[PDB]
Amino acid sequence: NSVTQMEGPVTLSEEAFLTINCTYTATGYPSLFWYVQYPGEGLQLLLKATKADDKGSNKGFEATYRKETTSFHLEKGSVQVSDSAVYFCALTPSGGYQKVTFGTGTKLQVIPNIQNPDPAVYQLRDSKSDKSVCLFTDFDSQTNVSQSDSDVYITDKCVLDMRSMDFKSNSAVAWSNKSDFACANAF
Amino acid sequence: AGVTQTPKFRVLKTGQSMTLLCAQDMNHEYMYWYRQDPGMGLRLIHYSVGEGTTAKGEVPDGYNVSRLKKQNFLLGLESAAPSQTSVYFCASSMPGSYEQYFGPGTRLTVTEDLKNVFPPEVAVFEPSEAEISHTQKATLVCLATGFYPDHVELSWWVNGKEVHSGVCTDPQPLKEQPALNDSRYALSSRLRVSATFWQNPRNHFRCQVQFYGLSENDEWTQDRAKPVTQIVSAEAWGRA
Repeated sequence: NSVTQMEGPVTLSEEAFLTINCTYTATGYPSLFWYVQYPGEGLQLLLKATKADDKGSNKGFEATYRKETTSFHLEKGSVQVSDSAVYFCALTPSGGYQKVTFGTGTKLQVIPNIQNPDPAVYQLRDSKSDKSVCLFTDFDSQTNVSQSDSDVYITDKCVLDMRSMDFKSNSAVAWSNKSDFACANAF
Repeated sequence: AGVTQTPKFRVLKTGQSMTLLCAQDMNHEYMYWYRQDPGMGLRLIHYSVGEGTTAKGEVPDGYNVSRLKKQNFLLGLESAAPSQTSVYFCASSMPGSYEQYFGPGTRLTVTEDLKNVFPPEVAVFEPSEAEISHTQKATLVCLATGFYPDHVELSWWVNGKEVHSGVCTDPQPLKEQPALNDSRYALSSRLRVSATFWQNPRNHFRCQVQFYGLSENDEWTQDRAKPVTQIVSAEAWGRA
């Protein structure tokens, strides 16, 4: 028994259509599953299909057990930023009396649609202090934050959701110990 | 849920022994132990089909298991090696819904010397006046640095309550010395609130970094304090 699913990270924009391909090779008539792994958590059953032509659905996702093409492709009509996780296609013989065969897992990154992008670089002073940091914020999701030398540290982008205002933003942080360190050049 | 793992984090010196415990009260006959590594997916170490029985998974070498009782499945490391640095997940299922239920994971780091273990330094950076005036929003930044191993949990606390909305933490800590072996780590987090909420001198903001370090039964023969499991915090009052 084997499970082969789509490799490499998948990046989609908010509300885009998602398709994660999964094909299997099985001895008889196995039970098929999708597991989801949210960042910093364990796996949890997303959905399943016990028999051919059965359709599992949960959290707006669906997968059809196609016996004709030995496949269990995952699909979602409108992805959300909260859908960012690792998805695992899996199979086990009927009854659950045997071990599960997992696919390698597909990392899904859902990037927000920034309505009014206004890239800005700000300097932040320490509350206790003479330490400072740079914040790159409010840029669109197609902006690639460039990596740093070992004296200047730059994080990757991260998505923040200010629900209180139905607002999402991207940000990255830069900091250094060098005396000649300006925010204007950091990013 | 319902599957528990003990400990949740562990740092070990190379050649040292340890036992990972996994417990379950769902009267599930089957229990499993997996390890997760970048680009390697989820790989089965060992599994058990019942009390008393254990069988080999895909990567059983360097590990031993025991199923003394139906509720518990133990994973042993006789002589820890740096290749065993991983996230370990336990699972259980009941055949006869027979899907696997997973635990939260155990982060294990194998280091050459326990002298390398360091708690984080934590600082909070107040919002920019330029951001506030232009956007009517205020971003606070929390920076945790010089910690080893990368076994931290960063959280924001506003008026003594743990905040999740308007927060974002780096998915991975960065290496302070990319070239070096036992490099220490740095992690940042951001909290964004309205400018009026930040400008209230009655609003209290605190960044908390829960560090997982040495256990009480760990030998410590060093100049500084023992890097035990602790909470390192930095705070700021809202400024008008």
